Amino acid sequence: QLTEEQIAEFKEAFSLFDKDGDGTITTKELGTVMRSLGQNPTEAELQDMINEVDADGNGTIDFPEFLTMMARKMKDSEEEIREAFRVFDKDGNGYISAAELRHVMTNLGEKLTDEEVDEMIREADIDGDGQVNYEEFVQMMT
Amino acid sequence: DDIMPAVKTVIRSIRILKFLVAKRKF
Ligand SMILES: [Ca+2]
Ligand SMILES: [Ca+2]
Ligand SMILES: [Ca+2]
Ligand SMILES: [Ca+2]
Repeated sequence: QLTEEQIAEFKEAFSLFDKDGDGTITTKELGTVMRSLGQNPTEAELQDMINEVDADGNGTIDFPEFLTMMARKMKDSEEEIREAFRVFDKDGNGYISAAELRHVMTNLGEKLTDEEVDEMIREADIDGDGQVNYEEFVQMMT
Repeated sequence: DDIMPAVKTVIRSIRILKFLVAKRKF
């Protein structure tokens, strides 16, 4: 009942956290992502977050643990896309700039070039104004 | 190319983690 597409969806999300590929999400990797997403997690609540799903008490989340907690709550996905846009559009102007998109991928530790970023916008920017609006952003996600 | 859709589910994973803690704290 867990489709092959949902699992790969969860695997790709896990690999975003697991920047070093060691198969585990640490407090560092969790906090790094949360900051790139505009939040400022306290180092203690980072610990409390890992603690809720760490079943074997090693202070890390691995993929099956990650899978277990994502699979429990698959109840329905549009506001998800909307909120995601609100994260990327820092100046609330309704458009995601290249710099607004750079400052997230840079913060994520994606290790992408400024041209690589600019090609991501280019693929997404349909009307050609150099920026990604919400409806362009929807098609990019979906 | 497969980065951006993963960001959507990454966000959901954080909401769930924060909910699990808040569930405990209450
Ligand atoms: Ca690690
Ligand atoms: Ca583990
Ligand atoms: Ca702007
Ligand atoms: Ca636009």
